[PDB]
Amino acid sequence: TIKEMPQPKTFGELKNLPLLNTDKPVQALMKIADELGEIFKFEAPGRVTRYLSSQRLIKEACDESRFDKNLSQALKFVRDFAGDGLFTSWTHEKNWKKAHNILLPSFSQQAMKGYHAMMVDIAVQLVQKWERLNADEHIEVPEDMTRLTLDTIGLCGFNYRFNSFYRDQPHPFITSMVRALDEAMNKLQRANPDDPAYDENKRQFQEDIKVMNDLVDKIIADRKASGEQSDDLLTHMLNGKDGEPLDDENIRYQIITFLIAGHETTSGLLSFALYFLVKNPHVLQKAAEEAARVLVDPVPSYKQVKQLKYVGMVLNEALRLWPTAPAFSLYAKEDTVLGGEYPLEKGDELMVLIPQLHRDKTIWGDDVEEFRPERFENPSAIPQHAFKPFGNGQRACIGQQFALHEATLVLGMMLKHFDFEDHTNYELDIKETLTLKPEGFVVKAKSKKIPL
Ligand code: HEM
Repeated sequence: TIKEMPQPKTFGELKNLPLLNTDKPVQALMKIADELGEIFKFEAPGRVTRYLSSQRLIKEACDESRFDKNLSQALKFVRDFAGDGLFTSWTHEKNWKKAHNILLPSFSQQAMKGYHAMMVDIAVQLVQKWERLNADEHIEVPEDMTRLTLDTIGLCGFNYRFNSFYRDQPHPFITSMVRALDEAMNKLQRANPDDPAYDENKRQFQEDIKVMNDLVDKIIADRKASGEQSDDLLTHMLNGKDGEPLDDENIRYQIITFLIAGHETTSGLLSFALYFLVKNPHVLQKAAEEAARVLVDPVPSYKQVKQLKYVGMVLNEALRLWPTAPAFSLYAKEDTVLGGEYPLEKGDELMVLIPQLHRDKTIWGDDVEEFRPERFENPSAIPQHAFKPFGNGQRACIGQQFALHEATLVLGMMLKHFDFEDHTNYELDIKETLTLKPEGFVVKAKSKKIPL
């Protein structure tokens, strides 16, 4: 029989909005979920969504015959610069399906062999950076992880070197993209967007879009002119056919997309992993021992990364606790009932609150808050739709294998090359942008004097 949908405190015509008067809205919604349970309605002026937190409801939402990816308002604003790349396209846009079909084989686990040398290139740069630090100095963790992931995606995506490890101020592309991402997210909590006070924001937003497009269009053009074949996604996209290839502007949007979709999620994952590693020294030692036992050569080979099983488990456990893209939106394809209790109208939006999902005690046990890579010892033991840091179904993360291969490589290399110290007894503080990251996370890395 039909249930009254829980909803948190309403504030007259502001609805539930004031509850998100915070720079930590995801963490705020987690607290609401902890109070209200597996499902709640959340209203703002002109907006309604329902937050799902239980594996039970989310498995059902994960039925693609019943629910399909929705573009959240975040994605709708990101779309201004990510256009109709995969991430910000409706499933029923032909460019979604076309691009999806073309790119998927180039994002497979098999394809990761072709990117490995480039990820190694940037990973070695990270290690060398840290090798070259003076004895007193520390590492700004998410800061260097983001240098690494932006560079790695730049290099594998379109053979472009941002050379973030050569700079204080990032490449102009990266400044524009990060500033564009920031504006997209600032627009979520902007009630009066037409306030002249934002004219400069709007001018800057346009400048940043032009910077991104010009760089990527130039490089696409240079490649189409040379016909050079390389190991990058760009080569795949230029060669792909559905009969017709992606047009050059969609390819630009996919390159921009891989950067937006991948850089911070992946850098956050590395940061959260290392955080959990230093806060659990017995896990760190097990991981460090595997890295030494497995990464026997100066350069990690593709095959060796695949053998870093425990590193893989540490990464999944960090993803369980702090999925760095913590929410994704769905809509009801038809009027339906969710969970046998909650009627939904065609077009009704649902948000999957991934960190809450991942703390479903009926699935994981009472110890959900504890960092235990061992949960992942046997992945077949994890129920369907219990673990969703990479989204769902045909709209799941296309970069999942790339991200995990990257993160495993890099984590492996860090563990092989350094002993790490939580010199500040760092206190977890999760900054929310469009992704999650442990802000201010700093460590000291003491080199084991192992040559590369
Ligand atoms: C730990 C790292 C990552 C996490 C946690 C993550 C998470 C996600 C999630 C949750 C989605 C689905 C969002 C939704 O339903 O609206 C998604 C989609 C996507 N991601 Fe990832 N991502 C990661 C790394 C990457 C990387 C490295 C790339 C590119 C190389 C990438 C490219 C994409 C693309 C193109 C989509 C859209 C897929 C589609 O709808 O066809 N991601 N990601």
